[PDB]
Amino acid sequence: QEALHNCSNEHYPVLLSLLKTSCEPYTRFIHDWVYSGVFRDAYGEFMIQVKLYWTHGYVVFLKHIAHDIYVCGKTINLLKL
Amino acid sequence: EHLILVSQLEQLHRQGLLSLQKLWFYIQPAMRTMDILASLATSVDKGECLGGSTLSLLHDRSFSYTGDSQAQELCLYLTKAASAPYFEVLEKWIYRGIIHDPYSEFMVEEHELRKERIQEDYNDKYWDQRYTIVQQQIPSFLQKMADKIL
Repeated sequence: QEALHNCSNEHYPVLLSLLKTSCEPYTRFIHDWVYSGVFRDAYGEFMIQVKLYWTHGYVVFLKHIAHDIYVCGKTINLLKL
Repeated sequence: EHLILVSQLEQLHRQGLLSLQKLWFYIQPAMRTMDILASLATSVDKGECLGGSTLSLLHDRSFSYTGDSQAQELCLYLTKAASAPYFEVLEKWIYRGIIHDPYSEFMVEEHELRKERIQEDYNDKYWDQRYTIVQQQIPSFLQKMADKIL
């Protein structure tokens, strides 16, 4: 949110460089469970986690795709069987 | 191989260039390996697992880690290395009615039912308690062929 708050100043590149490296582990997380069906997280600080196979738990960012990833990983974990 | 890696770090510390941060960076891929093998060793230690009971566990452990594949080669080869005498004993039972079963960790166990029903197969004793199964000595992926093997 502090990104969109300030973009028209000289403090634009400092915040951009900080957010660009602060968002790398999250982008690393989403790059695994979609393509390999294995999730990763640090301390359980990201909420999203994971017969009939849909008896699995689940507990800004672009929330249009966040819930979509949650099913898009479980189907890979099913096709790995 | 772990001794090989720390011999490299012996050279690099001798050369006046090793720092604590550099070695902390270096030892993490080995840290993953030793963590995997310590967890596996603890798990097989506590349950007194041997035979097919420690062959189901490596079937599951070969399944479990598949997201980096740094450890998948490890458990797949360790699965083959532990399954090597068991496949020979199986292949022996498959091609040839003789078995020699050197230590009792095989799925099929042979106890004589010839001493009860002598010089007759008028009991169908082979299909009875002569050549029987052990339940927990199947490695849990030959379970679906289990009747046909016997």
